[PDB]
Amino acid sequence: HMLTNLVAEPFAKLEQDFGGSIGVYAMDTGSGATVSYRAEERFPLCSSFKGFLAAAVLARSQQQAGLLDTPIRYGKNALVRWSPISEKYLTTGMTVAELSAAAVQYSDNAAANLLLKELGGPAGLTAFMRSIGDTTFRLDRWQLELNSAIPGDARDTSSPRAVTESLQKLTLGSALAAPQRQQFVDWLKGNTTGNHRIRAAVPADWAVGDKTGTCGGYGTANDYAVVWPTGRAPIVLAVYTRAPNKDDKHSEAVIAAAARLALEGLGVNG
Ligand SMILES: *C(=O)[C@@H](NC(=O)/C(=N\OC(C)(C)C(=O)O)c1csc(N)n1)[C@@H]1N=C(C(=O)O)C(=C)CS1
Repeated sequence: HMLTNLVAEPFAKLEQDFGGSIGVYAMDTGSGATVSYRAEERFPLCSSFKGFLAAAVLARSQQQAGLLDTPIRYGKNALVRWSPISEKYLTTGMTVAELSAAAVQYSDNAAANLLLKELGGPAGLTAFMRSIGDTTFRLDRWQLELNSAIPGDARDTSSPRAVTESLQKLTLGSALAAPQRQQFVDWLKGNTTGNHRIRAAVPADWAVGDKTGTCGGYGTANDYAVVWPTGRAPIVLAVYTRAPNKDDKHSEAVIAAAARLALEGLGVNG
């Protein structure tokens, strides 16, 4: 508690203007200071599970030296809405590493479900998260079908705090071996779907990797990121939103604004 929320920030006004709930956890890995707002509430993961899926694949590759270069062939029935990379390789196959990069960097939906199969499904990914000490994360459903994200349903959710803690362990801590850690970081750094979220609060001359999520309905979208400000220790943060009513819109601008407040609360000049 000592170093949590040392400086107050107007998260409540931001979420009231948004018309929903915003969950934020941000960690200065140098000092241990944190910013925390609704940080232990559950929010839908949406596609943000895919970053952790790629990390689980990398963890497995530490024991399975051939995993990343394994070719995966798939049928047209594997292609679902928003599969921008895997649809181009339907007739050729893609490697596990390519599927991982597509899932992380284009939020390719078909690629994510193919990788989930390789890991033993939602319970297998959940097991990986338990293995790094995350007792909050839960993935419950396969990801071919357009799973609902309705309020109060704990399936396919985590908390901003657990997301941030797990992301820190995987990108900066010891949960992955060094080569795999850097590959996870590199995939996050190459993400193309987050330019209007946490990255919009981060100066262009700082390195940043992120993974986004967006669900249809209920104002539900999110982003998590590792940020390397120059000359100081990295920051790890997660911003999740939801809203009470089916037709409520999500907002990328609200995510960016919450990230700005988190950085300001940590005293990070940006
Ligand atoms: C992951 O979040 C993916 N999201 C989706 O497939 C869902 N909806 O997509 C949009 C475009 C928001 C829709 O209106 O259908 C979805 C998943 S579970 C649920 N109830 N809806 C992909 N990832 C991203 C991202 O931000 O990374 C998107 C922008 C949408 S596709």
